[PDB]
Amino acid sequence: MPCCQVSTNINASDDDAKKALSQIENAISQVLGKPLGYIMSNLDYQKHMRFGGSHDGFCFVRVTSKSNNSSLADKITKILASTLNVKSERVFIEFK
Amino acid sequence: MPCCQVSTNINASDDDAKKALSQIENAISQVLGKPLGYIMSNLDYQKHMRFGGSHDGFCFVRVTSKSNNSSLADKITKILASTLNVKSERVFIEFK
Amino acid sequence: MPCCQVSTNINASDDDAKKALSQIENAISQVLGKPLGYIMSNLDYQKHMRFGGSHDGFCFVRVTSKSNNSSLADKITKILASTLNVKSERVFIEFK
Repeated sequence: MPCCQVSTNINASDDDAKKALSQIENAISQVLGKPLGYIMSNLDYQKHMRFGGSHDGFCFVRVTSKSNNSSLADKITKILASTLNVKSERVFIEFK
Repeated sequence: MPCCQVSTNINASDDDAKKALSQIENAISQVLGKPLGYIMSNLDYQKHMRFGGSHDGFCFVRVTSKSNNSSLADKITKILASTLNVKSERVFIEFK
Repeated sequence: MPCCQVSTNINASDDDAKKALSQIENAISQVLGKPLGYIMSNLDYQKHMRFGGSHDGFCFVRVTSKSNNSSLADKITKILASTLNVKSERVFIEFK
């Protein structure tokens, strides 16, 4: 049931994607206690996506299923900045 | 208004996609009584999508617009297993 | 926070996409008063997407964040018909 979708205009290689998603899955499992075997995740390369009118690198993260989402947001932002080289200020996490 | 989106990590050929979607549209029209001319459908190939940490074939179906969704879920699962060769246990249908 | 996603089966060139999205962003900023710097937009080419069972050109627009959405819908429809050569009757705008 828990989902995490990372939409990005960064053309992540197949391995960059696995790096980001495995780390986010681990983060969700750790902070929220959800088993890895129930988690669905994806990195959706959207070459046209824009934020603020700019095509500069940007990630939009949707996490579906809560005081600790502050912590989870922090881990996710650090993960994407590392794996995809996105600016933290251009990582936006939405919880649903 | 009624939508059905099949997200999958299975690289369905153009015709496999039409096979799956025409059959799902027929199923929605039959079980829910919605005219085919109002239905929107799609198969979104998401090469990075993961379930349980695995890239093994998997489909996530979202149907938007209800005792019979049990029946509709059953028809959709059988359809995808046939057309895309996905394991029934790796077909997940969500209604909204 | 405000998002606009245009999903379409029309294989828009990179520039057609920028033409459509910059104009929609301007429309959202003007009608709804949202600053361009807060708006996220995207055009998602979905080659399998169907409406009414047909693969004829079609756009599904989701705008997330209201008497004027009638006006905003009108501007968006005219924009896509111009930039992507879609029939107005095959442009569907959903607000959320």
